[PDB]
Amino acid sequence: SQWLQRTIESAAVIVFSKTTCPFCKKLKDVLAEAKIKHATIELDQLSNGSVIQKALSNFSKIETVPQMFVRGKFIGDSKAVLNYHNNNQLQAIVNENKYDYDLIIIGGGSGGLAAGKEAAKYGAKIAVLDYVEPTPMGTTWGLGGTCVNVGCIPKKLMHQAGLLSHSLEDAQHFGWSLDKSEISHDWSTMVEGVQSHIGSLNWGYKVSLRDNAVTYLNARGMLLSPHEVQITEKNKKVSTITGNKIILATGERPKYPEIPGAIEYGITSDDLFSLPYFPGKTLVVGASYVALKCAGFLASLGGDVTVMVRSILLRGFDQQMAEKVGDYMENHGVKFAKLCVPDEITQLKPVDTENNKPGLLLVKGHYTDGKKFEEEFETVIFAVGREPQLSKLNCEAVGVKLDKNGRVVCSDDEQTTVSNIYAIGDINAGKPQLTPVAIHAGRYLARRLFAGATELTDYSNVATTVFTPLEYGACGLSEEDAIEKYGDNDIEVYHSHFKPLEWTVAHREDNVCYMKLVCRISDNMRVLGLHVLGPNAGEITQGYAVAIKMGATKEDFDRTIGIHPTCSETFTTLHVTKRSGGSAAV
Amino acid sequence: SQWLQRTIESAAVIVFSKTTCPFCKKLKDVLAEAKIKHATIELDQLSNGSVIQKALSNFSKIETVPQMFVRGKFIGDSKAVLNYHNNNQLQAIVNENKYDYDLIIIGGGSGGLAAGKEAAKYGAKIAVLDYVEPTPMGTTWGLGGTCVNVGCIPKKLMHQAGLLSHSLEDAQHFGWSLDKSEISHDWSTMVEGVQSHIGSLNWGYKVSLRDNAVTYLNARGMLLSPHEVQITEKNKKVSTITGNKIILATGERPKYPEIPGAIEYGITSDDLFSLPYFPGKTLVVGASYVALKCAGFLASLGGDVTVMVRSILLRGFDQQMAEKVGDYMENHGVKFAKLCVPDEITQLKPVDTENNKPGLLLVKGHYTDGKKFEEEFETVIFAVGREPQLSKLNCEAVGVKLDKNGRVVCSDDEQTTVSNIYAIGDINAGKPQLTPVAIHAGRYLARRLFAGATELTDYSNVATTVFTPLEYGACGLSEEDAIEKYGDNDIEVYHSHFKPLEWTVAHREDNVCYMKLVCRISDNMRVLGLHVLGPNAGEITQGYAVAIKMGATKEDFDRTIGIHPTCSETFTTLHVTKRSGGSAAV
Ligand SMILES: Cc1cc2nc3c(=O)[nH]c(=O)nc-3n(CC(O)[C@H](O)[C@H](O)COP(=O)(O)OP(=O)(O)OC[C@H]3O[C@@H](n4cnc5c(N)ncnc54)[C@H](O)[C@@H]3O)c2cc1C
Ligand SMILES: Cc1cc2nc3c(=O)[nH]c(=O)nc-3n(CC(O)[C@H](O)[C@H](O)COP(=O)(O)OP(=O)(O)OC[C@H]3O[C@@H](n4cnc5c(N)ncnc54)[C@H](O)[C@@H]3O)c2cc1C
Repeated sequence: SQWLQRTIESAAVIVFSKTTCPFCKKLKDVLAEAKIKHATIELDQLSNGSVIQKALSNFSKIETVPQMFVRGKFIGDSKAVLNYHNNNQLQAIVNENKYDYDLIIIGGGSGGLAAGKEAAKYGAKIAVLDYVEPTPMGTTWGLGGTCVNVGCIPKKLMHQAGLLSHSLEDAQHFGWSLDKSEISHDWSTMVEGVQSHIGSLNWGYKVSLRDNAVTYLNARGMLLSPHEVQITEKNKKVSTITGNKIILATGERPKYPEIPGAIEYGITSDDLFSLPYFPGKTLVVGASYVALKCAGFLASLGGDVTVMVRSILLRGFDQQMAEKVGDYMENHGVKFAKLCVPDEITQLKPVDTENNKPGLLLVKGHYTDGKKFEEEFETVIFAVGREPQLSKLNCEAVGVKLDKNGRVVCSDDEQTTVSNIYAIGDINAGKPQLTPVAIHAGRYLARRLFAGATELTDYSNVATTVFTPLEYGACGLSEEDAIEKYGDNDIEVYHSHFKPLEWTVAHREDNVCYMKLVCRISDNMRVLGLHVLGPNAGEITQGYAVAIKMGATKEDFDRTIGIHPTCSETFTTLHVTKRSGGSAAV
Repeated sequence: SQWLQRTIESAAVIVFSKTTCPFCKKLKDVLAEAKIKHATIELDQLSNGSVIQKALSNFSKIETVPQMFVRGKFIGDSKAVLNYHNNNQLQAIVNENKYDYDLIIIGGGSGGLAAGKEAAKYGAKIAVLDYVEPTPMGTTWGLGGTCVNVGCIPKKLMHQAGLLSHSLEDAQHFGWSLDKSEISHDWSTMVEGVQSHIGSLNWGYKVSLRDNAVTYLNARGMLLSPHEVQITEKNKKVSTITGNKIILATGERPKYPEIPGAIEYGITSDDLFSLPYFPGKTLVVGASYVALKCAGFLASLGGDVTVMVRSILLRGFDQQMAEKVGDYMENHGVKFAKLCVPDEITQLKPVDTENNKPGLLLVKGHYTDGKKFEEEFETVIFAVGREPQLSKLNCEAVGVKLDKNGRVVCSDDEQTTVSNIYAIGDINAGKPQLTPVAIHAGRYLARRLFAGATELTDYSNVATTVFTPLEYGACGLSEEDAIEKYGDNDIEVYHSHFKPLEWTVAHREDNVCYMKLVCRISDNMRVLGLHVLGPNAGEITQGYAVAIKMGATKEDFDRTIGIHPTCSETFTTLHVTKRSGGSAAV
């Protein structure tokens, strides 16, 4: 409509087609033959194809299909394009570009490359810029950004190492003759295994870009203008490349509290996953999910672990669930300094760089009542949040609006305040900071830009899992958010404790695993929020995310039959409401 | 309509009410105080509530709420009931009953007690009869039927014991200093733990009934007439109880091949889960899920196991998945005798009871080409199916029709050929033979009988899981059933192999785990069947079964954001179709 204008202007190569057109087939065939990638709109498959079809004439003077366009320019019908092909002019035609690239992606984590690959599918010439600025202590890593190198992957693996600890304890109860008390964990062995897989993922990412004819540049990018990006390469060589669309996907880096010794002596999660030695007696500063995930596996690997909590656990998360996650960790080796903040870190012993041992630090802090905190630790980890650094990008002078937190202010289609610039992933203000969200948005946007797609990313009801020793899966609203949003008398919570069959013989807790469904009474008992604390919580939660996406109700869960025996089946037979005051025990 | 008539006719105690009527609140409160349980139809919550309220006068001669009925008789309004209460006549009135019981349930396994507990909710006086006839070697057990004693619970527990073997192997790779090769397993220790848990379940089942004021008699039941049941108690005392409604829920028992040596020398799953000694070198006859589940954990516990397969694995399941399941087992030590059946079993050595060891058995059989089979085993397990035993219930004389397999024939509301007699669980012909189905169907039936419910059980797309060493979860159609039902050109199959992140560091198989969605093109790529082979298949599959119940399409799956990192998230990004010929490999 006007959709057509935008579509024709921004597509690199696009064919307007109908599935019942043998000339369309022929055209598509020669493009496949010539190995030319392009978008394709099948007008017969759109409810308004006829309107679009007629409207094509304003760009090409014709109303028939197929019609092929390259960067806003009409190239021809079937016969016209076959001529170019037979005459060896087509490659030049499809490669004619006023910019160096159709698309320049700044940042090589989860979002950018997902967007790059997707865009390259439709013939967009694409560059991905990635540069990893080292941690204060000099830690650096390869392509794939946060998740691949210092996030989801190493976390989950170390988490599993942690879980295997519990299985070692449990095996005796299942008839296995194993004394856990003569078994030790070797941190180095674990770290090598982890770093091995990461390195494979680094290369995987490189190869993947290469396989999609996406250009990878290991360089720091900076915006000079809406279409000009300055790059600084390893050799300190500086140059300029131009692009039509620009995607900002630079992610964030961990914050350090502004206290003496923090930068010099502490580490963050950025360093943890490649640490040469077991952290030893550890203080984790922070109470986000990263803080607790790390505290948890370190404890499970037999570390002496303290978690310093400024206010509450898992801000943003259902607070009942947060408390249970915390209570589980406290009962399984993790100590909490509640309502406490650090004031300084001092060094008592340096790292033992020739025996592979940590040093020793003195941490001074205070509780909210003014009482002093003072304790020794071999390692201090800061998990007090993450921040973007788009200052170095020259965003604002190029006209990109940032919010008070330094994040990019975007419309619902990822568009910044500069029309050809977009942002995805962690730097996109207000969006859930998860990897599959970055990837999903990245792919959807690329389709809107280069294939004429109109589907927006839906950021609502994005399921999550916190991989604490007892995992916490969640999809949708927290109880207190649903009550805030809809009022108490419109909210029903169905809940139940449960005990995994596996825990029974292993003599583990009754009534620690717990799940609930928060529901809107007025909306046919609509499922607003799903929450489960238990093993494999992520595998449990995922399937339900689809049902919730589809607008699942309590009746939809009830009418579904359980798989037995599983933890998950408990969601299909919940009946005790909180309002009833009935016991949720097993 | 006539719904109102049926409801009043079969309800034990029922109150017609409105949420906004304080006299209704008042009445319900005195009933509660009196500990009188009843059904409640809140009329202002039924779209035809105004109709029903008028319709009630045909019974009570009044059109106001509350109205209370006992066993078909109008008892009074709020004032009349409170009058009986203050005259100390209320208990006597609600207990008046022409039969000993409102409901008699013959069989105390999965369905029976679920139905029993549910009916007691609404004031139905209920007996649950359970009796366990011992195996041929004299194995007996307590309450809770097959699942609790010789089914799902012991099976899964031992599966877990088996899985721990891989966990021990894996832990070495995650840094734990343990040599799996020097760790032994003790059958008895395991069996002690399992039986201890099974015992606490028997007890739980007994207490549960008691707490619900359901009478439990450990007796064998027999129909004498549509309302009379003969019970035979432990002391061989014989008597007759009467009931208004009867539910048959008597389950099935394992079958034996009609060959010499079978009964005398072999065992079945009824015996396995409490065997005094480890099976040893073992033949498993049969190829159903029970055969393979058992064979699998026996192998994982270091057993020498052979499975004898008459024709195929998992008849009734998707044969591609079946083959992958089998291949996995063969690769991890299960031997298969394919296209083979046994002809006789001979004893070579008797069971050694003073040493607590299995004996030795010669098995002779034959393959489909005639070639002979002759091998020695210490234990032969038959898993060749289950059969009902409704011979002893006297169905024929009373008029309850059975099919050719001796299972009860029932309409879609579980009713038998005798109007007041119903059948649930494994004996209900043509229903999914699974524990949660029995339970669900039981609970729904009790509501239709005693709480005026109208909801029938939907037996379609019931999800299952086979707890083989590598698990297989499924929901909906197999590919072959889908193709046969809809035509090849209307069926699209998306699939992908995957590697659990946990398997990376553990150095487990590339490209063995596998998932697929079987979809119908004509119907908006409707998901007809989901299949997944990998760890925790049951936890993964469960959530999707709600989405499938809701009519999920492929686009519903696609637009759901994955939880990362998990196995399940692979479902939200399937793109490779079988039709495309593209590789499903990671
Ligand atoms: C410890 C931890 C655990 C986590 N666990 C999970 C989890 O289990 N599940 C989950 O869904 N999410 C998890 N996350 C969140 C997560 O992984 C991020 O959401 C994801 O990495 C964001 O992807 P991104 O592409 O937006 O940014 P990033 O992955 O951070 O990548 C951006 C890249 O751009 C680079 N860059 C920055 N500036 C420039 C520049 N000027 N020029 C060129 N390149 C630049 C950066 O170095 C970086 O490599 C975790 C995060 C952390 C810190
Ligand atoms: C080895 C094995 C593993 C299994 N694993 C699973 C699984 O992982 N998941 C799953 O969903 N299903 C599983 N099943 C299926 C399963 O357990 C049954 O589907 C379930 O028990 C059916 O419930 P039921 O109440 O109909 O029958 P039952 O549980 O067998 O109960 C019937 C009870 O009534 C008793 N009875 C019989 N006659 C009389 C009489 N005249 N008087 C009084 N009492 C009587 C019986 O002794 C029995 O106790 C498994 C089955 C087996 C054999």
